[PDB]
Amino acid sequence: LEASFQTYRYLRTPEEPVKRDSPRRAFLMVMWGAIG
Amino acid sequence: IGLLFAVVALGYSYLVKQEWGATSITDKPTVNMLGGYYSQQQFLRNLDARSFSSPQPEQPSIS
Amino acid sequence: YLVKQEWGATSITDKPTVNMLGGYYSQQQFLRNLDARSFSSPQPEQPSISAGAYDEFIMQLAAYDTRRDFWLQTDYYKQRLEGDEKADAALLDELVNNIQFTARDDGKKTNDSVKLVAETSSDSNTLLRQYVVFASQRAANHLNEEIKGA
Repeated sequence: LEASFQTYRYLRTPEEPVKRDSPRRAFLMVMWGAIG
Repeated sequence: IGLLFAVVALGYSYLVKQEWGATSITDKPTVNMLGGYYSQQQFLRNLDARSFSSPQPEQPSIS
Repeated sequence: YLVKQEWGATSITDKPTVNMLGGYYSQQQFLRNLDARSFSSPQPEQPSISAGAYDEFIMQLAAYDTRRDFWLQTDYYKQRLEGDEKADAALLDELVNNIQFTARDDGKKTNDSVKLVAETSSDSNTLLRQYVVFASQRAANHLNEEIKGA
C-alpha cells in the first residue's frame, strides 16, 4: 500500500479572484438608493 | 431621503465582512497518478472475483 | 469611442481522422483490441479511439487552465502588461473570459465551437489558431501519459 496518491485532476485550478463577490459597493449604492 | 438610504447602504457595505471567492472544478484522475493502487485493485477485481466467484456484477472504473 | 473594441473569431471542430492520429492509433489497438479483451474478458463498452481523442481535446479546449496557460504564454498579454498586480490579474481574467466554448448538442446535431475575442481581427484569428494548436498539444500529451500508465 502507498501512503498518499492523488485522486483528482485539475481543470479549474484555484486562483486569486480579481473581483469581490460580497459588498459590491456599486450594486448596494444604486439598489438601496433607488428604493428610497 | 434617498441620500440617507444611500449613506446607510454605504455604511452597511463598510461594516460587512468582505468575502472573496475562489472556484475550482475537478475531474477523474489519470491512471498514472493513481499509483500502485491501480494494480492492487486490478489484482482484486480483474482476476480474483470474476474468475474464482463468477459474480457477474456491473462496476465502474477504478479511476 | 471609449470602450475597447472586441473582434471575434469563431471555429467549430469535429473528431479527428484515423490517418492524422498517427501511431497512437496502433498503440491503443495493441492495448485494447487484443490485450484487455482476450487476456481479461472485462466485457466493457468503450468509445472509438478517435472519439476518445476528440473527447479529451474538447475537455482540454474548454478547460480554464489551458486558457490561462495560453494567455500567459502569448505576446498579446506580455506586451499589454502594465506592472500593477491587480491590473495584471484583472487583465488576465478578462482575456481568459474572452474565450468562450459551446458544446455540441445531439438534439440539434451541432458541433463543438469556440469563440475568441481580441482587440484586432488579425490577433482575433491568429490567437484562436494558436489556442486550438495548444489545446491539441496538451490533449496529445495527456493521451500519451495515459498510454504509458496503462
